[PDB]
Amino acid sequence: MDYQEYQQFLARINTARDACVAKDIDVDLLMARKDYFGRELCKSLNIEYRNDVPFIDIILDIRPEVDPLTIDAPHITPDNYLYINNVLYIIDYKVSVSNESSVITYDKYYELTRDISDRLSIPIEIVIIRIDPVSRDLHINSDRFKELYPTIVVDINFNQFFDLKQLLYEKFGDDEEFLLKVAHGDFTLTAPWCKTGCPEFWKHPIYKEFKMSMPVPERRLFEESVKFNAYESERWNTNLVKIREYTKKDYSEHISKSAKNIFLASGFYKQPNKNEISEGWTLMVERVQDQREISKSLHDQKPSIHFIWGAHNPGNSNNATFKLILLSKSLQSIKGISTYTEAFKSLGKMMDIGDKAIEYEEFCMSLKSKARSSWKQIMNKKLEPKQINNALVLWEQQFMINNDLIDKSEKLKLFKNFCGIGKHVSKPKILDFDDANMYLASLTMMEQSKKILSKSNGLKPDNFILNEFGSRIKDANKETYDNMHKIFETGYWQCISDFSTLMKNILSVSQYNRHNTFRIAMCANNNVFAIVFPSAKATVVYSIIVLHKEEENIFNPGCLHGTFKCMNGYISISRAIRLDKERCQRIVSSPGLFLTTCLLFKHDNPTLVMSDIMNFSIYTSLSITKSVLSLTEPARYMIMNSLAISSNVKDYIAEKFSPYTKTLFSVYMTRLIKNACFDAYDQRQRVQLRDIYLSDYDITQKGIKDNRELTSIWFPGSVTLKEYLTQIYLPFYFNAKGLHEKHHVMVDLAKTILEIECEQRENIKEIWSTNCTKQTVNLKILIHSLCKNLLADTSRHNHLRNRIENRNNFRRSITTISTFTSSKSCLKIGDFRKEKEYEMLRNAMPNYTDYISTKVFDRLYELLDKKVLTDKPVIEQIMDMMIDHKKFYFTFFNKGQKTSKDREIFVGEYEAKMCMYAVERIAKERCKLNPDEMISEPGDGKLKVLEQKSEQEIRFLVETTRQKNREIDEAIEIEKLSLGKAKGLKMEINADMSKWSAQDVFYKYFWLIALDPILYPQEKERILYFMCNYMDKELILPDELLFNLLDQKVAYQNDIIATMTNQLNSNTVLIKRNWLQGNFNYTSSYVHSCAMSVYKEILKEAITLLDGSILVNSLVHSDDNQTSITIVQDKMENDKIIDFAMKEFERACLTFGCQANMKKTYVTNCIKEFVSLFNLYGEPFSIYGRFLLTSVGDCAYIGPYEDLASRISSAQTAIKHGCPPSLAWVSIAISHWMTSLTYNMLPGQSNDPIDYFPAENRKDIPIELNGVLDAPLSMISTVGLESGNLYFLIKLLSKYTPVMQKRESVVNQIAEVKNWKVEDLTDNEIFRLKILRYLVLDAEMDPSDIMGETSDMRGRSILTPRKFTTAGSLRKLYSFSKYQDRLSSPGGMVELFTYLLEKPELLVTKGEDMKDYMESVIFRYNSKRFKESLSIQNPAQLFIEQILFSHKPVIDFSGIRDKYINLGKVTFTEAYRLLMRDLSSLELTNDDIQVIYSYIILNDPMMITIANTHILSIYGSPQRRMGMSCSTMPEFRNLKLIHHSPALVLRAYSKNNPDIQGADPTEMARDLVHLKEFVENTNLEEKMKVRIAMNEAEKGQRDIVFELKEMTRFYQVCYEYVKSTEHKIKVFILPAKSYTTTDFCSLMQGNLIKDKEWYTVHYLKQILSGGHKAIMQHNATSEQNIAFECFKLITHFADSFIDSLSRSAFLQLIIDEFSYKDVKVSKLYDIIKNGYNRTDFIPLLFRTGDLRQADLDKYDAMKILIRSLDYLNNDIFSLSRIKVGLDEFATIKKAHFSKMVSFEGPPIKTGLLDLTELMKSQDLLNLNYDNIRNSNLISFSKLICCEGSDNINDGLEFLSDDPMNFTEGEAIHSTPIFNIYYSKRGERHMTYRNAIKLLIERETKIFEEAFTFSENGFISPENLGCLEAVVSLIKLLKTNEWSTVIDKCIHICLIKNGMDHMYHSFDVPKCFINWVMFREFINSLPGTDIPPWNVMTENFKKKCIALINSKF
RNA sequence: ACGAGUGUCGUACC
RNA sequence: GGUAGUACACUACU
RNA sequence: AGUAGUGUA
Ligand SMILES: [Mg+2]
Ligand SMILES: [Zn+2]
Repeated sequence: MDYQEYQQFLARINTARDACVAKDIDVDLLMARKDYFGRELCKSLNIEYRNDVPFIDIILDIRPEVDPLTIDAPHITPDNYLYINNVLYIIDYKVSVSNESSVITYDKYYELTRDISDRLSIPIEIVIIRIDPVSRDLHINSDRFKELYPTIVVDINFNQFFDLKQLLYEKFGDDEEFLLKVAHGDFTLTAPWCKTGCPEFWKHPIYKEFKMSMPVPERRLFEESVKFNAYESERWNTNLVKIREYTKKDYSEHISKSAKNIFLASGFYKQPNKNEISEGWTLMVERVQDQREISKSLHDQKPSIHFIWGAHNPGNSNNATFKLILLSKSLQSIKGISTYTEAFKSLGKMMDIGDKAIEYEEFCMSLKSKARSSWKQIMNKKLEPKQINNALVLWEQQFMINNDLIDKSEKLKLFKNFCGIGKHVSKPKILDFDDANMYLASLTMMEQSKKILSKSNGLKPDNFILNEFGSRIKDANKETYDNMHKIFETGYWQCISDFSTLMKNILSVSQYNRHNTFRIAMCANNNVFAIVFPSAKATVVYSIIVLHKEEENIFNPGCLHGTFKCMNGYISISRAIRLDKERCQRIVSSPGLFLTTCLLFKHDNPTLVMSDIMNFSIYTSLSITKSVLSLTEPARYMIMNSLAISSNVKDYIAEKFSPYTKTLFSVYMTRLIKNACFDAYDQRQRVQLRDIYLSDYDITQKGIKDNRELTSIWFPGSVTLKEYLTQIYLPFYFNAKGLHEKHHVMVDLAKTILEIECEQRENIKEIWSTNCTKQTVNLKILIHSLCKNLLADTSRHNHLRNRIENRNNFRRSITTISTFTSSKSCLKIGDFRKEKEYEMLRNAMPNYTDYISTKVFDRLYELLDKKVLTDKPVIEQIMDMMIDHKKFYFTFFNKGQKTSKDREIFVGEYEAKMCMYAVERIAKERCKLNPDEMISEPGDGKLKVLEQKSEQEIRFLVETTRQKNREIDEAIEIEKLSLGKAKGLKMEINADMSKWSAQDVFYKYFWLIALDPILYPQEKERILYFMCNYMDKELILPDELLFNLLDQKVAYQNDIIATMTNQLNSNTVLIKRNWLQGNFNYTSSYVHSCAMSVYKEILKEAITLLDGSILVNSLVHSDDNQTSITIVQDKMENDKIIDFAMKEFERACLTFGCQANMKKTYVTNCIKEFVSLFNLYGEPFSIYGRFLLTSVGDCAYIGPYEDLASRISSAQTAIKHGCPPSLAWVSIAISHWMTSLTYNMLPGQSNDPIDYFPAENRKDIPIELNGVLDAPLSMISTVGLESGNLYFLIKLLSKYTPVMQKRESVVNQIAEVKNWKVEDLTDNEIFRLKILRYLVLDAEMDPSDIMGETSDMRGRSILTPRKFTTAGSLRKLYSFSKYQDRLSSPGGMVELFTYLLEKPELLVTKGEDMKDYMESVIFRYNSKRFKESLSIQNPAQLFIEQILFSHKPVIDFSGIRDKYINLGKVTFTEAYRLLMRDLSSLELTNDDIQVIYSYIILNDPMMITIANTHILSIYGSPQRRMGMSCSTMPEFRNLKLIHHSPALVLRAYSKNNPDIQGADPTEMARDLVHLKEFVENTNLEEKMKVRIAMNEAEKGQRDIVFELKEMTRFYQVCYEYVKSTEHKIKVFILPAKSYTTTDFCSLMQGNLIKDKEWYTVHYLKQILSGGHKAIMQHNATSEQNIAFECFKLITHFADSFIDSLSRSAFLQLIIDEFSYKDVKVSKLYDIIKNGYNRTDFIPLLFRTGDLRQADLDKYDAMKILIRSLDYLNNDIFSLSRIKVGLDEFATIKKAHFSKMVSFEGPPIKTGLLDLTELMKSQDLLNLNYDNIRNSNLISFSKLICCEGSDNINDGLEFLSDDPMNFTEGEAIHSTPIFNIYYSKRGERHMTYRNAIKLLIERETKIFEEAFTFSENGFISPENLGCLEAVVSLIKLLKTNEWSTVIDKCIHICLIKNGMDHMYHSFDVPKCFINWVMFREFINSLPGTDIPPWNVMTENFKKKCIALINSKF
């Protein structure tokens, strides 16, 4: 941890050049890690630190009286010992990831100490403390030791040692001897998976083709390699080395040629520019005109928004019946003649209620009351229309189509030519997007929309989002709050809210619409209506009707049918719209999308116009068509390529960009993109980089400058680069998934697949070539690279085969693998004609391969039941299937993604799944070792990897450039020399691969299989036979696609499908070279990595020819490549290098069969983009807008709480990806609004709970009771929706704890709960506490409990609606048929249930046996929810059903009442009322409050830590986020009590045998003991037994299913208790790098409070608590950390800012009276003295005496006499630094000065400076000399306490005169130009005192000339009289900080001028209490306009005038 | 009419 | 020409 | 363990 020791290790690594000493380096590194952990553990435990203390020594120490030689002490050396309570504990520190060494050392030490334990009559305990370096989880075996130490708070980081190990291994990676020397064990191969290999593989036609393709020597080499057995051979790498040596000549020749190409390359690469963009645009428009039908008519446009809107009418009433009457009258009174005017008038007559409004209301109310009285739908009773006036009414807003009221001809005209009901190869018609008239029409449309919608609403901006989240959003960003207020005031919000409400009403009324009825939908607007036409994927037909007084005052986005005159104005009818419920639901959610988009685009940008942003967002948010889809996604490639250094944007536009402009908005956005391309080319040079700050240990202040110089894209303004990237990339997420149509997408996907297959069949005939032919692989280079990479990878780890089998469950059963037991679909081949009934297709097409789709688990059940599969180890069965399954069949379906063209998705059969599983797991485990591979990297860690690569490339650039240009810089401190100096080049190739799986040479994987060392020859033969049979796979065409292709009746021109299928005579097509998408990810990625390694070699050699330095980092996921190249050379310009690098990148991709997408491949100098993730310049960046937009996404629609928890997930992910707090809060508000809208809980609505509960606002109601979340954003991110209860409890603590403990730790504050008075609690608090006590917890719980259930062990759902829903067909499931047979079997259920009781662990864990699996599969069918999931369900239909059933009795209140002490289903409102009634009778007591606190907070260490962070937080100096970084969330529960896996522990507990398969005998015993203790102390077994007994007695018969359910919850709780370290991968973008839990919490809290700036957070006490997950914590930690921080801060502050002489007196004075963090510093000093950590404060102790020479001896042991020390420190006056020897220096570690604000004490008055305020000073404590000398007199005036000082020179004497540090910045001279700033030791003239002197002189001169009221000067007697007047004035009035700072500044000026005597003699002038003339004088004050004091003097005068006027 | 489409579709049926 | 089972939301500062 | 959702390729 020590930085000097880190430097020492770095020097050892750098200077080392022998692999024999690198082992010494690594061993020393491991010892340093162990000793560091031991020292930190001893500090935490507060025990004296020892290492390898002799056992005889410890025996003598514990028993000095006994004579030595009484017994031979064992030679073992314990790390440390501890003797308390007559028990000796032998402690051993271990820093390992495993327990093998721990257990063997435990056994050895125990055996060797038994004899001494018996003799000396002392029990000896062997305690092994083990820490896991990668996840800091502590493991302790001795429970007695853990009893001694209840809280162990070891919080340390091992990242430094990992970095050194990585540096050593990368330096000596090329040395195979070093790898062998550091290898663990030898090369070991497990037992062969198969006993025999395929003999028919050699006869396979595919193998014959491959063999004939290869030349003869390669055929021989392939046969030898596949027939090679590593275990039999003397060396495993015998054949690998032979092949590598054979191919070395060709490999070296290829590398040398490719390197020689650098000279032949010119400087001209594919630069994007305006000419290329224009030519590409011309080619694109030509291609689009050829492929489409271009229309120049505006009347051919399609609706941009399927809606028309008009402002409301304040004069008219908003009652529903009045609106209906008004609509009927307006429809009837249409004047004029038109096509449908008579139909509209007839409809208005049909809906004419007349004057019988009361009768209509009564009829509708009676119907609704009848409907709502039943949980189920009312059946068998027919609704009969009632005639009211001329209206035949069936329901509210439902009317008959009366044949008498409408002519038949008019009715058919309307229904067919208008609504399309009863209605009934050319090119798709699209508008001309390049036509000037068409673009002018689009501009006119957008201008009209802006004009109509920019006006004010005229109504209150009050709404749910604002009311419930305005405070949070305002505190986060007042500007965001103001933007929201403006948005809600404008008319865009009213229009989109009206459209959403109206569309929800349309969806509600369309469910029960009949064929002869039409519905009327109404919204809050009294002028906007909807008429829903009859309808039967369900569709909705609606027409929007708008009433407006003035014509042309309507908002028409190309949806209007016509505007007609009526009574009292005009009526406008929109054209009929037919939409899918999926698009309708998006429209309903659209307000959230609109608000999110507007706030994202406007955030932190004053140069943008909110009107323009909303004008764009209203169209993108409501876009539900493919027209905008065709533009959003290609825009990324177009604009990003244009900004790039090298890109083929011209070819991209010409060949791929295909705008689909069916709408005027699409035309407008096409023009926007076109302009943005040229602008992006023009403005690529305005990107600038921040000044890098390098500390040589970490990088801070890195990235890209924030200057708004780039032009905005979609709307006028200026943006930063980050905002520009957001504007480029966010629009892709405006698209909607599932917009495609199955018919067309199946046709296109089949066409693409068959076209690729046909092209491969015809054109592609060569497999191996040397000239980089398309779809061809260079054989020699491939083989050589594969050999090299395989050698390196398998040399890295010696047990690769064992690791594969262990991690992939190869040795375990088939039923224990998730991918083989899932509910995903799989293909089944065979005769299934009966189930499928299709008949016509079967008869008409002979060669039809019959197939059916089934679930994976069902297929596994079938194969197990038919004995095709067994429960033997899975790998043996997999290889058996590799031989048996000769024919592979696949089918495909469309993904339905959000891109313009859908993606084909392939489904395979079970045997193919298993074979590919084996191959892919082998490839995966070899990819894990390779650093370049990125699929093996867990998700979201790729951001951290990108950051690390960028940081090391920055460091390499700086170091290499400085090292090379040292000579030139020395010569400078010449222009000709500067010309010839070396320059740095940085290159980022963000690349894409074209047709990764479609066009790939599958033969290159044969070599990967054959050259693999870890496989046996028989395994290789079987796998190669599988691959050969895979290359003969057949694609089964889908039945629906075949149906449509057979129902055409007109022959297609060139039907590729018919050609490939023999004129539709077969449904199967043979696919050979296209390994199917997604099946061979790891293998393809490995070969991609090998290709990039060859590229790296080529680049390194080529740069070697240039005598330069290069660093190449390549990241490869599957087909997405991120290659960054850093070059520092001087021979040639950068253009030649860029051209050469790009040409060789393309050539290297083509060499290995890959093909880079040059259209989508672009080169940048700074920006990295690997997988939707960006690294701007060392600084991580991500588009969190996608997570922000997914806040309104679909959910399970289970209930109000379940729905909310799903969307808070998206909010939290957005927070993790860098979303600012205000936008995160907006997303949370939108999620709450969406849920409340779904369940009709919005304010004022029926299910709104605010009235029924004692709460002022919905923040007071619990989430489970339908409140809104109220908690800090850091809490929401960390604990995740438990934050509601946590925040409520913390607020209760902060409100009711006594003042003495108010600033104590959470455990102490909870211990003080017994003193609470329950009578003082408010009604809301009482209600919430009762809810927590009785609804969340159990009545049996007692405050005396020591262990209890954690919040993760219990659910939170209370009010969940129930639905009467049919299960579905489920006919095709063989397992379901077996389950039905078993159910119909006599009593089979009792046996199956009995088996599940006998093996209860099967309920929660996977079974390890076929019988166990088959029983579980049969059992799951009992649960209704599983069957519902099995049936396909539409989320759109579920959402509408939840809306409709909101008033029906759905809540089962019996279950809720069963929760507390001791009917029919109930509605939401009645449930609220009943819950309040039930809770009224219950009582609450201090005992109950203690139970709540103990069971909610004291259980979880994470909950305790979060509560401590909230209570004890101190917020420091604000600062702008300069350089961000990634940091993963650490583990909050470090202590581990269970070692074994939870499944194994549960299996052992179900039985009583600690000895289980795969379970360590003795290790499982303690886990079983712990689990039994947990069960007994929580009384789970007793509670379950009592519950089942009571239920059995109540029912009268044994409810066996109830017993199963009880066992399920019991084992669920047991599983949650015994769950081990999950170690989730959760990374965060944070202002700084965090290493420990406290650092992470500080960074989270400081980052998630304000949008503008982030704060430094330190904690008053120690936040972390040492405890276990389910054990109560009643012990708080010590204050030693506070003492350490205090005295480190004190020593270093005194050294830095105090003169050498005054330092000791300063220390003594501050020790005597001051206090740190509410703790007296004398007490902290006593803690340090009377403690076992005194070697960290040797200089501090020396200055205060102490030492006693024991500390010096201990320090020497860590590596010196007292008098020698005293003599040596004669010249040194440093409090923090002392010299024990002539060169040895004992020092105290530094602490950040931001914590100095925690010191409180009496003033330290010396000279005129009061040092207390200096410690409290914020500006003047900075270490940099420049920053100190450049501070202001406003800050400096705080330190002035003169009381009669004459000279500032003697006043400032009490300041440090040692040299300070200053930041010197230098340029780098690289193609991306940037400056690095590094602090360096300054010379003598720059000291703290000198900086203060310069500050004083400059600022006082400025202030003097600012306040020379008289012309003579500052010292003139008249000016002095004016100063006397002003000081008397300010003394006479109330003190203000303006007055104080002005007084201090004038005082310091007078001290400089030596006017102090009169200053202290200032009094009221004799000419002056005439307040009138004081006012006259101050109003006559000649205030100057000097800029710093201009605002200051005016404010001071104004405040004085206001105060003196308020006085009178 | 609307959704989709350089694949004949959905658009309630006999 | 005839046929076309199918119980309910919003109801508002507008 | 099952189910749902989201992001990624
Ligand atoms: Mg990419
Ligand atoms: Zn003074």
